[PDB]
Amino acid sequence: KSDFKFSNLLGTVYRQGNITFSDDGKQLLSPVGNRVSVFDLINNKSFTFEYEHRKNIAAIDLNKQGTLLISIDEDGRAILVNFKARNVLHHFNFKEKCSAVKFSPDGRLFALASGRFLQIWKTPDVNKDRQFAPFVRHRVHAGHFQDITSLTWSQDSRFILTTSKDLSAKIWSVDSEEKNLAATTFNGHRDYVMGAFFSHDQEKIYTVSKDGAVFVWEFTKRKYSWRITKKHFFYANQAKVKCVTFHPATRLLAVGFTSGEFRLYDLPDFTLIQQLSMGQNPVNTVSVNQTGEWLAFGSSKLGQLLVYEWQSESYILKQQGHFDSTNSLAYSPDGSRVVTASEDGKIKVWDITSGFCLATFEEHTSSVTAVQFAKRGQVMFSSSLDGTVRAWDLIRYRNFRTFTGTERIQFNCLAVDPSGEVVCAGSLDNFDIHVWSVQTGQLLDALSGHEGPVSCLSFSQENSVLASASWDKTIRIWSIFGRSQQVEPIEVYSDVLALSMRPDGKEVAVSTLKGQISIFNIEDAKQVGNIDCRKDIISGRFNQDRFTAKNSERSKFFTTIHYSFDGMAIVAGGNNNSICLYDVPNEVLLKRFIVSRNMALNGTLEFLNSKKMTEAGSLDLIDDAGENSDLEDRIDNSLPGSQRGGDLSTRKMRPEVRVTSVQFSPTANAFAAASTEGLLIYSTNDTILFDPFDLDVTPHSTVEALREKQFLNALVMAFRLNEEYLINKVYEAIPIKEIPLVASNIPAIYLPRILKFIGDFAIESQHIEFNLIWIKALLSASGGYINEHKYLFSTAMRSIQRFIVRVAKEVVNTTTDNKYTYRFLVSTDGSM
Amino acid sequence: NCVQLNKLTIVPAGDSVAQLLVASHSISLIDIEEKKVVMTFPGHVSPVSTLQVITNEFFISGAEGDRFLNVYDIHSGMTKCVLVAESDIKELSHSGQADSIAVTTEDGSLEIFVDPLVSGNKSKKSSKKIQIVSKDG
Amino acid sequence: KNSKIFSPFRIIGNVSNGVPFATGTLGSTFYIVTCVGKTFQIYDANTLHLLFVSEKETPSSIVALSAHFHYVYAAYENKVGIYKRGIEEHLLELETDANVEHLCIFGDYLCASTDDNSIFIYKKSDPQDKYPSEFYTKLTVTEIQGGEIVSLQHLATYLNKLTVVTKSNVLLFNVRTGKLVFTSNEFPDQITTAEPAPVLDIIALGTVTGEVIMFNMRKGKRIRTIKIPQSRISSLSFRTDGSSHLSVGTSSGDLIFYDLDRRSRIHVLKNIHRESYGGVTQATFLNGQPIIVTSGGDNSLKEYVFDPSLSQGSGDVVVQPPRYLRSRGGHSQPPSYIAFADSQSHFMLSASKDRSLWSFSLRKDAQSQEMSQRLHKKQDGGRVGGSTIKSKFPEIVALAIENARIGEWENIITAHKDEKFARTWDMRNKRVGRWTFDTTDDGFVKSVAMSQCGNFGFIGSSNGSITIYNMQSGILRKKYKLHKRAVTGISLDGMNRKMVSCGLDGIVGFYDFNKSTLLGKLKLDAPITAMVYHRSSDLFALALDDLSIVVIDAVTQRVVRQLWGHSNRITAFDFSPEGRWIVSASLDSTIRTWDLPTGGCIDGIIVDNVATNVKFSPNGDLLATTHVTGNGICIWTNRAQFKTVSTRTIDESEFIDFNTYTSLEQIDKELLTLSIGPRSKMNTLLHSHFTKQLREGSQSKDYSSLLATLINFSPAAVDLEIRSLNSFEPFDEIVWFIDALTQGLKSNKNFELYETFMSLLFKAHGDVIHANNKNQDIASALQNWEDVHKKEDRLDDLVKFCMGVAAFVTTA
Repeated sequence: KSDFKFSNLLGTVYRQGNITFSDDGKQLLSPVGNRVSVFDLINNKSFTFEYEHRKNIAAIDLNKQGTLLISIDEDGRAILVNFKARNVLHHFNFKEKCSAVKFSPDGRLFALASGRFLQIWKTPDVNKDRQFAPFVRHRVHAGHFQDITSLTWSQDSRFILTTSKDLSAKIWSVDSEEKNLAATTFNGHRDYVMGAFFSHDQEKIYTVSKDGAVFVWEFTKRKYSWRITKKHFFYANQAKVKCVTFHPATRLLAVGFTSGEFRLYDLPDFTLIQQLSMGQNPVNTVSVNQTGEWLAFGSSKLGQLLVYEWQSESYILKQQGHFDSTNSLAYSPDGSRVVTASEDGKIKVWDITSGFCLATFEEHTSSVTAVQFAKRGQVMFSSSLDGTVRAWDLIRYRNFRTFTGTERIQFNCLAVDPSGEVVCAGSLDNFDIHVWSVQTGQLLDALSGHEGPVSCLSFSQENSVLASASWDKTIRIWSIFGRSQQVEPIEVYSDVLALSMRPDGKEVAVSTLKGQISIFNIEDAKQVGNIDCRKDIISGRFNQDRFTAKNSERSKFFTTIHYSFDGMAIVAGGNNNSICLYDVPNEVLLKRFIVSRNMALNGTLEFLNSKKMTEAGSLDLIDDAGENSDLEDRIDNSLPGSQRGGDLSTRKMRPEVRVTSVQFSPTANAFAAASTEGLLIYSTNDTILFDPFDLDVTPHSTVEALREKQFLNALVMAFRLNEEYLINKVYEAIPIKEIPLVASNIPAIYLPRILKFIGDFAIESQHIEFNLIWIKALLSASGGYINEHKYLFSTAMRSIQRFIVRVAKEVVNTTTDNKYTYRFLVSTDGSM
Repeated sequence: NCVQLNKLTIVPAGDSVAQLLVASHSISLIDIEEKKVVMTFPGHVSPVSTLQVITNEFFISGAEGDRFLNVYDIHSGMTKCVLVAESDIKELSHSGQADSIAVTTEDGSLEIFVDPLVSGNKSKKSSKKIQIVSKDG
Repeated sequence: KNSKIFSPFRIIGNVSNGVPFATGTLGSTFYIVTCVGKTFQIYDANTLHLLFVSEKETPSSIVALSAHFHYVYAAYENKVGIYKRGIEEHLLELETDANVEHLCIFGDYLCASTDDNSIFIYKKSDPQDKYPSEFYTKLTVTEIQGGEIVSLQHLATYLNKLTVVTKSNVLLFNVRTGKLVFTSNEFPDQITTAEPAPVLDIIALGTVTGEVIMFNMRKGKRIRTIKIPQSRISSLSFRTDGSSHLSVGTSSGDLIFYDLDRRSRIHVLKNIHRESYGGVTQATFLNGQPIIVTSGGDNSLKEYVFDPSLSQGSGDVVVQPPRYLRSRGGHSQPPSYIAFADSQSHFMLSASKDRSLWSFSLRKDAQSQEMSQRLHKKQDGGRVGGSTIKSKFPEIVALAIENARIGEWENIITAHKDEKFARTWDMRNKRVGRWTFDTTDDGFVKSVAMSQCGNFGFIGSSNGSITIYNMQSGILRKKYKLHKRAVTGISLDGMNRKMVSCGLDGIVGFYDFNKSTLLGKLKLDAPITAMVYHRSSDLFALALDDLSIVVIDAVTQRVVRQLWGHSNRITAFDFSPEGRWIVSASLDSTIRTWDLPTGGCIDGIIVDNVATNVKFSPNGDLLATTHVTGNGICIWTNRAQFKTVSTRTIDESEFIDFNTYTSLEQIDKELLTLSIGPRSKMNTLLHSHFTKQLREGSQSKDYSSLLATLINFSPAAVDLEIRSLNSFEPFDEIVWFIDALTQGLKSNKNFELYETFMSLLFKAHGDVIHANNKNQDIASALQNWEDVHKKEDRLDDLVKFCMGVAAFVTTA
């Protein structure tokens, strides 16, 4: 009820770095602002890892088999992640800016393109325990003149070639005794060689440069070595390459041009399959599978991802998020639905497990600000600075009726009665609470009495009276029913905003400018008690701040407050790095949460590093966009004083760490907050962290573990084999004294398998008590996994309660029958 | 491999006074002739205060400022049992043949320990507590 | 001895130990290789950043350290490690059982001496090769040649000449041949330290007297001498920077600096390293730089520089004294109490008998910084109480820290040795803060903990009073009196509502914190030595003198679990991050690990050392032990966060072909089982040689023969078998068959069937027993029926429980 852990980050589908699929084409790895998201395409689910990076990610790969994940910052922070286990194994620091990490197809060793250096390291072992210094640098190849921009292995591990912004594209081996076999360099291009490749046969070499050129290198005659047999030019006129991949087993080039165009070729032939305009915005990364039938693009001009097939004209996902523009967030009464609004207008509909915008609504023209659900999560509304509140349903996914005012006025916040007629909106301009009927587009009442803006509004779940927040430091509670049209002010003394009611509707959380949240009675007028937030808020000092965070007034209030589903807790969130969980009656915060730990995010750090405070100025506040190799990144369009305006590049600043919208789940007390980075999910759904067991097996290994007394691990080694002789060996082998010791430590992966094995075998078995202890220990062990996914165990549990009643409770009814006949026949008397 | 040693008692083995007991938070029965540490029992966390051999099999190790006497088995190399005073053990004496042990406690108390090697039972509480207090109080 | 849940990662918090460290160069720059027991460390000299650690703990402690350019040569017991980058590339195990004393590197050779007064020679397999692997020979020093081998050096421009110095004299060898090319005469003092020289032919020797001898070999003569009054020399070094300067390191901690041209000492440093821990253990000028790196046995490694000379006209005469430069220190004594400071497992507080805190950083070994003990100027104005010879704070027995309001006031409370109060410290300012918190009943502080709101520190006396001081102004709030013995562990709940305390009276007191009432008072058996609380899950654990940790629920106001199982005084113990486990360590050299939902010791680590403090990280990753010897903090990776391990009760015992399997009939005798085959027999039955065999089982008073064919009797024939029971007066075959059934349920197999036979008795002779109710013969056997019968409600307690849980879990 207190312990909330990070579960999943949603959206902002690409910022910076390399995109990769796994061994299988299911798992797609993308960078987020500092995290890695994994999108599984067929089993449509999304995931983002529990950790974050310290700067923006500029390099990424995963293992051959999907065991290790390497994320590397812009600076060269490297993070070793147990990819199957989602836990961080090692933080190494590469001291140079690297651009490419690629594992071996062997999986034995990976390599790194940092500067003009190639660093080739051995892989750390996953089944081995975590060590202090796991990484062993095998070799370092520094035969390059400028920064090495692209890098590949062969399909054998024994050949690696890298390419730089220097003209060179150079092959070596892993091992130096394989140096003499092939160790040479390629030149003769015009420009940045942006990608050089082996073919699927290791005899043809493809080298692609920025100018639009490919050479077909081949170890051929006029001993004799390595001529160009042909060149290939796509003849892009002013456009030039940004990114290039090559799928070798089908001989396919994916190109990304500066003009947002992209081409496909068949490389011994060099024949144009199709040209797609991905957009105005260039492909910043291309990717193929080992199957080579999906392609993955990312535009870091927009922040979009695109999985599209080359052979069939068909996308998989065309996802386009919006940074700094996650305005509203909305839990449904159902715990399966989530609504995110935006300043661009898009209002997306997410599942919490499968993190996909299932729906969107791109019909608002301006910023959408406040969204509440009503009537069992059927209808869902959207007040806007677009001058309207547009209604939305979750069955037809359509606009119902765009409630309008007179003078086309923007609307600050939205409140919906559960009785689905009454929708109130407060305005940032007009400061009159407009009440719309849902059935009639006319306004029901123009509630007047706000001097300065109406900040926020909510109704009770109980009496459905509304509480609006002035900027005149004064709550106005309106009771519009019983034909009174009656009002009451509550004077606060400092400037309130972000109002939030208890579900009982007799107490209200208020956030003043002091940070002090107050709780107000509604059946009476006085203040109940007030909890302080100006002390326990993590605020950040910007690099351009000229005052320390201890006496900074940047973010020590709260831009959103929410009551818990008992009404006994509150999660509040503001323009800070800090999200807070106060207890309502005990009146002291339970836990304080970071939203994001990113140096490029501005107000993350409490204390700035004094090595960056130079003579006159920061060390980071110097304009470094003027040194980019590309003209477009050297172009500055930043208008000076734009605060949360349209695009990212036009702040002329780092993005502030701010969290706009905060809500609780009804069911499992999970709270989600749409941040600057995107929607974050904290939950109490603990042990959804997926945990592989006993990773590489014989039947002898589990049976030797029976001889080795390693009985839970022997059960795992049996259940990976799935032969019922072994399961009845290992099942009756463990003693009773460690049955609940075993069953609480069973993963959820074999949970329907073990529940079905118990549910089937125990029906015909004499070990009724022994099976019964297993079902007791399992249902007391991990019944919560059957609380969430009921249809997952529905076949197994059916057999289980077949065994409980027909097989076991028949024996019990026999027992109680003979018992009660004993009690009668020994407690009563005779005759004669 | 004994860089700190502040307590010593020699064993009543007979005319052979070899294999004596040295201790500072960690005890070694060490031979005189073969110049080697023979038996090593972990003492206490604190520097050891009292180091008393009772019998042919059992000896008391005492910690400075701690409330726990440990009765160690000589040849078994493990603790036979523990005694625990009401407060910090300040001084120690024992009877002839492991009958009853006098613990002067640091708070000011006398804990007696009756048949300390008798038959869980491994935690041995203070049997008797002899305090001394004036007439007026 | 091996752990399954945790594993050793590194011993955090150590810089050196006193073993003479080695210096090396990469190109222009310098690295330093020091020893910590069985693990060596490498440093840049220009920042004292940690560069490498050993890939393995060595099986015995490293005795010697030498270092060439990329290869660091460690030397433990019989074997010598050739390490590149802290990784064992080549172990060279010497052909004695003698212990390796000293070591040196020159040419294509390696030379290492043992304590059998014999040096071993190890050639490279080629000059093309880089590390020496070929075993050349063993030469020795007999007692006409020299004494005990103090050092092996190679003075430069000496072709295959090995300079072996003893306490007596100096020898020179051709290690290609193996011939003693020269023996020096005895110096009359006991030579203790050698050092080569940037001049030719000279070896500097610092003896057991305060005497340093410059000694030639081409002369064979002691060219100059240098005296020291009453100090035992430990290290010698030469400043090769540009003025001829000599470094004399005592074992009294003092460093003496000479200029041999002016024939004068320059400055003597006092007490740069602790005298009791070896004095100055090794000091060495970095070659061609005015920087001397000093290393003490106080887990400290300092740097000093000569400033360039102020005299423009002179230079060499006017010398600035050496000046403090960067240093990595550790706890000189072993650490008494540790804790995990922050939430993200970045910092650990470690307090020792060195009388100091240290704020170690498990992220980066250089952010590890020693805390200040500098009092704020007292807010009252009247001056404070203490000696003007300001000593360190007395060593600490308890720690307390909450990072809720960090850096707005103090948030570290430390219970110093034998002080009636306890000081407060800012974690952020790395310095003891303004308030000190008293007992106010004239007893010692014996346990402290702080409020999670960061506004209260709780202080428990030796006389029982618990004061609640405020972290705002240092003011007290309430002084609770429940215990008349000592308090020994305090906590608050995570909501700051209900506060617990454990005492040396055997009392755990439940008080409210918002309210002021004593809510509950649980009396446990032994007095209670410590208290650990889990804020996320509202439990609290305690060690007592009953060698066993009781975990007490704070809601249900009673014991939830007690782990018996230890063998000695339980030193430290800790919950998990999530309350699933408790790590305990006791004086029994065991560190056991406990799964509290069940309550079984699921693994115990046997250690060579006694583990004093264990500390589970608030993150689910790290376990910190501190031992009684050893000054660092053993960090342990928690494998459960990575894959898993087994959870068995396996501690006290230490401390196929046909791919098919017939079922076991009965696993243990205590469990109940049914009849092999059809379950439908109950549904059938419920919807003479026989009586002779029943008699022959009755005369045995064991009826195990009857039950066999009783299962195997055809179900319709039993409808005449029980309907002929021969009992009118004696009721024998009634009592014979009923006791046959009760002996049938005794082995618990075919449990349902004897119930069916009992109900078939009621179908057959319920009137024959009923009209003769009160008869003490059949009533005895039915009393025996109830006594055997009353256990098996445990499956009715299983079936109803498991059924309701199944329905409740499927529906909700």
